[PDB]
Amino acid sequence: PIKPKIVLISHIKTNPYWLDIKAGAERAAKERGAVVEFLGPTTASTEDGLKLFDMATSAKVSGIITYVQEEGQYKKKINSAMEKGIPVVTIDSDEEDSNRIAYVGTDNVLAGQVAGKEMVKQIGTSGNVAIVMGGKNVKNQKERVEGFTQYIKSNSNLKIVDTDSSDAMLLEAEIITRKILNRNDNINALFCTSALDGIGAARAVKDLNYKDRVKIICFDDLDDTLSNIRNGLVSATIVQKSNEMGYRAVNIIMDKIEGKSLIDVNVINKSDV
Amino acid sequence: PIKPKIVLISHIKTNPYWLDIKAGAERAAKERGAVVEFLGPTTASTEDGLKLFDMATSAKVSGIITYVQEEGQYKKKINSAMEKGIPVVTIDSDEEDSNRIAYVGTDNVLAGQVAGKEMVKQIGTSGNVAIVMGGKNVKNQKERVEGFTQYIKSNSNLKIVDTDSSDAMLLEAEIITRKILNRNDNINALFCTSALDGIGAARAVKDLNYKDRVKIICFDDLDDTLSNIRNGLVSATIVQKSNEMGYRAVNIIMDKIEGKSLIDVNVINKSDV
Amino acid sequence: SMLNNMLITNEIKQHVDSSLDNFNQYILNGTPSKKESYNNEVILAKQKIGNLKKNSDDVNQYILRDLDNTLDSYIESSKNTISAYENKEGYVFYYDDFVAAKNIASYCDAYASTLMQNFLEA
Amino acid sequence: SMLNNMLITNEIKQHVDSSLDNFNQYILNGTPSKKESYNNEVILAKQKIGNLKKNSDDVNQYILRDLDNTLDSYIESSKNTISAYENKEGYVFYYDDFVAAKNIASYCDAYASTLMQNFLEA
Ligand SMILES: O[C@@H]1[C@@H](O)[C@H](O)OC[C@H]1O
Ligand SMILES: O[C@@H]1[C@@H](O)[C@H](O)OC[C@H]1O
Repeated sequence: PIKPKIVLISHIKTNPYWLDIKAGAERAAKERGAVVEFLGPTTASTEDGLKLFDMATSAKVSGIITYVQEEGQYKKKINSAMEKGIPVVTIDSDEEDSNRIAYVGTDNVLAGQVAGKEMVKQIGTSGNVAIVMGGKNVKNQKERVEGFTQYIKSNSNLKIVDTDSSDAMLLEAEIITRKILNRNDNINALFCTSALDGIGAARAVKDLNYKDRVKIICFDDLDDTLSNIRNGLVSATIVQKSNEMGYRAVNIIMDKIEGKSLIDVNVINKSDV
Repeated sequence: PIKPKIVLISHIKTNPYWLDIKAGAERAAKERGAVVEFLGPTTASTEDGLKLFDMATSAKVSGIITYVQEEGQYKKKINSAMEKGIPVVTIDSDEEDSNRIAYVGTDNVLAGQVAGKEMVKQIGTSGNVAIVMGGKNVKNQKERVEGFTQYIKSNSNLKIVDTDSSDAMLLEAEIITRKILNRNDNINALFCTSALDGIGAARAVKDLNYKDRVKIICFDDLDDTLSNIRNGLVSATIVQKSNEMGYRAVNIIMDKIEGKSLIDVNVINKSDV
Repeated sequence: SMLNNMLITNEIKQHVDSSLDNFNQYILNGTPSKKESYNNEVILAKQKIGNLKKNSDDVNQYILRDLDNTLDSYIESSKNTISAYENKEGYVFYYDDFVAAKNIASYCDAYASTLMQNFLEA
Repeated sequence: SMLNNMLITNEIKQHVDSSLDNFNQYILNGTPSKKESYNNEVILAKQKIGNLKKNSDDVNQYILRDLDNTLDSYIESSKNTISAYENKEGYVFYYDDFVAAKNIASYCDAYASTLMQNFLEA
């Protein structure tokens, strides 16, 4: 017999963060009797994500769960799908100005503020910070940087002296970090805002030494990040409930289909790992 | 045995002007022992033309003959092909800042000046003119409008009171003309700068009447345009040697391959047809 | 049989492609026979997709459903374009539909070539 | 035979697709086995295209030449990307090559599905 098909569109398909979201979606789908089709580009592209969203709309799938890379850019296609009877859920970045039935993911501005509070605990109220973000024009990255900046401006005298982008690539995270440490005199800490940024930054700090003149606060609980926390290269990471996002999003879609009726962030330090 | 393959990329594949260019290319190709692959989008698109050019480059064809829709936009791909050993010829719009071996087509600014001289003969040195162009940002259209404008500014007191675009579509040419005749009080003449514009304008003039309060000077010698000249709906058309463009371009490509070693425009009136 | 299935799959792909081509020519010039061919070719693609759906297994079932629905989207986009066109409306009013019809037809091509590969692999 | 030809054509398409996929993963994480698979799969696509070229007729000859050359372009773009990657250069230095490799691999897919249709139609 044939099952409802739910389309899940990721930021980056190969990434281990999205694989964890996928796992959560598959768990919910098996429980609810649906099939998940998991899609995404190799390199981050709003354009490519929208084409995939357009394909699912045309195919009139039973539901779409989509990442939102850029503010305002998904509204048109999301609303068009909703209008055509396809329930749409946004995941791990929202499109607030759209008629999607629900957003499942982190409050990203808040997560930034949380990082900001932890940054003050880590190095105090005075010093220089540099930011490595996963794409300059990526929505949930800008939101994380926004919350962070706001926080340390209200609650410290920490100076952000450099902000650049990894495009959420691992190698480019290392290189942009190495470039930031060079070209800046006294950096005390790095804030890394997507999953691979912290791993790339740790590589760049370990390679110049600067372990430990430079602390790292990064995002997510990937294996190498947890390992870098145990080994002291990373001081704190901000952890999201990725598996739970995938799980909850499928159940919301299946609830809508069947006519039935903001996930916190956690700071992890070496004592926690 | 296998023959060299020459790729010909058109502005618009279905258009009878490009079909005449194709015929000229096929004639030369049969004489020289080559095969022509004739390509183009349905609706004008620089992006789509460049993808086709990219495909031919990747396939390392023996030669590329390409239309150039937008200034500066083809330079990169043209030079890349030349560098990879593919002889490139531009046809019926040029990319001057590129290393293409030759341009085969009309001097489009001059063709505009020619239209300007004929416009003065048709309605005199005083009056109001409106322009229908085949795409606002299309290179050889802008060049035709440029030459025309320059001419009538130097040699008359003719006022250009409205300029709009057909996007080189037949229906849209009629509609934009009907819209231009409405919304302007005393228009004496229309200047139409791509092949279908004149046919669409004639439909709009015949339908409002204004035959004959409004003269039409247009481009190309398509059957319906020649018919509109005989019936008095069109006063003059500027004729290009499209068939000869296709013919000459293939021979230049095949000359380069084999290591061997600006086409005028003509005004046609009712007395000529 | 598996060969008959991919013959049919290839016929569907040709129907969709030919339907698009005639559709395009119709919007660009209005020759009534182009619209007639546009319409005939989608009728045939639709019926044959329906035929394959009758005999589908556990996997192709999902692809055929996607392809069948996607064809319906093409039918809707192309009909809306034809409708605005014949009403002599501004290009601005059917630009999106016109584009979507091309895009959606290309999605159909990908489903079809996927199907053909699956039938090829018994 | 015509069936054997489209089996081979389907194998080529899978090799190209699998080569791209492994290539992509390699550039994104650097797992050496991904590069090994990238390389093995293009070797196989290249050889089998060569095999079909041995037995080609008047029409497929042209498509096979386009496909063979296009694969060489993919090989060149993907090798240049791998080279800049392993030199730990800025993304800005291999962005174009990285993109072109994806694009060129997609051209190979279209030649392959065209070939498969032609073999299907004896
Ligand atoms: O969007 C994702 C973000 O939430 C995570 O932090 O990093 C990986 C990205 O893909
Ligand atoms: O570029 C072409 C132009 O030369 C002709 O006038 O009109 C048709 C266009 O495609």
